[PDB]
Amino acid sequence: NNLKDAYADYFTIGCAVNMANFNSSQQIALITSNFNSITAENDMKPQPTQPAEGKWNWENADKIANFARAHKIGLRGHCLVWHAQTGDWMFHGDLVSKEVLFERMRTHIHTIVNRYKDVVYAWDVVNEAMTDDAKAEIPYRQSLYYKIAGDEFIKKAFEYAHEADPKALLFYNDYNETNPAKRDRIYNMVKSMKAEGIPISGIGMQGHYNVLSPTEDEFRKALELYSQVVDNIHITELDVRINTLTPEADAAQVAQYDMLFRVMRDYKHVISNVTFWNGYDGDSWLDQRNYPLLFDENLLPKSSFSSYYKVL
Repeated sequence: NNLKDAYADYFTIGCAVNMANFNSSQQIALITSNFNSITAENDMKPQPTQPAEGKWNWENADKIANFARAHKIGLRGHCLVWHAQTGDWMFHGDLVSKEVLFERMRTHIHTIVNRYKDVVYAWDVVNEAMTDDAKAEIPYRQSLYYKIAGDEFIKKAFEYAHEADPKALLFYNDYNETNPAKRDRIYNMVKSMKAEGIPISGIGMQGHYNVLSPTEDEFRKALELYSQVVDNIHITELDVRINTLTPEADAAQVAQYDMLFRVMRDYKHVISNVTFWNGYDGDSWLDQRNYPLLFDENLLPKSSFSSYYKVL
């Protein structure tokens, strides 16, 4: 009886998976025991699935989706539109017009959402569109997407995704979600886009936190703020690194996870999903120096697993 059962009344619990996860038996036993949602770590992003116009690459995404269908695990669809891990061919060599970008965008969104809408219950439609912080000047990350189409590519992405599966939750997804300047900008854009009618179902807080990172004041400020503009929130790539093996680090980590999950339970009426960004300390994208997750290098539960699991 893992995380998913302890949190049944509160929200789903997910992890991001890759081909090595969906490989070995002990790892699969860890994820089936503990998670009722899954996100594809890499194999559903734009460059991996459409490395060239019309050259779709479905193999790894199919295996993950088949895992989610067969094993009755919900699947978060990670990443329709992103300045990163996207083919440079999407934009250009000379820069394409708005119209051409939008035709490229609509074709990519509608092709992949229709392949997976049977399992996918939520999508990160737009990823990381706002700038890191510095009312006046532009709030938007100055990617090629923004350069070509301004604000408008964010609007289009949600409308194409909603067009391709109207029953899916569509998330705006971002990191540094607790930083106040960036927090305020994520709030405004989502408020203004929902006001123009664009179908932004919910906000994705990435949760790439650390052992002192977000103070629970900041965490709570972000959650309440975001809560007044969307009916759904997902904590979408949660890890808390111990940096910036010892018994002291473990205590600091146990303490952050206790607070982090304390506030999240307090906002269980907005939070539908809490997903961690890899599987175990040994396959964390940060590499083993940061020890970010609740399972250790040998898949064993950490001190923070038991602290988050035993509440009330």
